[PDB]
Amino acid sequence: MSGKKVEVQVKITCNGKTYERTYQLYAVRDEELKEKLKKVLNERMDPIKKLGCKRVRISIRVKHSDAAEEKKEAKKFAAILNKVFAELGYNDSNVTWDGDTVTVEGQLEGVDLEHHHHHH
Repeated sequence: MSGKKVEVQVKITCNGKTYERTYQLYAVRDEELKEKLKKVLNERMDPIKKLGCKRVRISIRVKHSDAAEEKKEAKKFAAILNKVFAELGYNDSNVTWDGDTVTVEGQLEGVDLEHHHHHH
């Protein structure tokens, strides 16, 4: 993988405002971009939970570098995101791609939906 300087726009709706910001994320390695997503999300959502909401509507649009690369890199970046949201407490169904953007929702404050009671 090349040193991918991508523009990642984290657009999060909470309370009654939408907070979007274009971040410049540089990663030579795939694992590097994973932990950088955990950085940007966990840091930015820290005051958001304090602002207080029942649920947040997040929309992370990744910039497509080059037409040859971006077919492979967005498919790879789908897997990258699936790791990060799983590590932050967002469900698989909550993560859905539409309009070259990933729309991820999470139940704010009470950040859990899967209250499983399985016998054996």
